[PDB]
Amino acid sequence: YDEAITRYFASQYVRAREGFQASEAENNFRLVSLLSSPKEQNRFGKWYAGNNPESPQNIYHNMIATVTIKSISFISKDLIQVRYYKTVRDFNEKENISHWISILNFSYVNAHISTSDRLINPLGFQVSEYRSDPE
Amino acid sequence: YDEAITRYFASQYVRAREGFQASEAENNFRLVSLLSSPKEQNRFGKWYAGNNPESPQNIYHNMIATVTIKSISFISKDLIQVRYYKTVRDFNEKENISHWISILNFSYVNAHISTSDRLINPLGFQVSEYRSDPE
Repeated sequence: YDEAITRYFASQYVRAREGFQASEAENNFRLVSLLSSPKEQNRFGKWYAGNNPESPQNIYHNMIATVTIKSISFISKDLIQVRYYKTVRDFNEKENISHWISILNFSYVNAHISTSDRLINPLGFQVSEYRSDPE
Repeated sequence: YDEAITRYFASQYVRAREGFQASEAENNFRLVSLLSSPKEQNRFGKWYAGNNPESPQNIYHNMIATVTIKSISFISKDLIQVRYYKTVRDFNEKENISHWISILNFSYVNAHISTSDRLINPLGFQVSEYRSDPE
């Protein structure tokens, strides 16, 4: 497929995985899950679990964390680098900005997707490996 | 382009235009604007304006309005029908569900889109005419 559409989905994936807002948690969780390989769905879920203090649910509890994409680059046929910053805002007036870099192992799979799951993952974008580190 | 990607964007457009949540207003407004022809951007803006009591800002002030897509159908090469329901929830515990049908006149345009506007409208999806009516 096009590079623009792959960038489109890599951006989305990183925003949904690394951002957080209570109102959008169920949608973001489901978006990330649908764009993840079964093995990756599982790591993501253990990480997002409410009992993990490093879950976005917890570290951004009562906060809003927005991801701004800086750049997206292909290191390889199936390897994307996404540089971004998180802007985090509390119940008060206080912004902390921090910079991060994510690596996605990805591909597209012709599989079965229900008519409605295709309104989220129309092309079978699948992230098989993922990592986020600060800069 | 694919039907799945066109459905993908028609769904998105209708969710962003007909839904409402304060936290996501700026993003939704910008998404709808970017996927609209200049003439349609303008009608949408006069409609969304804070002084219009029929703006989503006002009719769903302090509420959350979520769009669930029922179906998407092509009536023609450039004419989509999107049937959906709005579920509206107040500060209390009270849900009103209502059913609606939207008509989109659409196309794709090879134009200039900045690298970052392409993380929202990667393919130049443009809605030239639009209307939403109850069922």
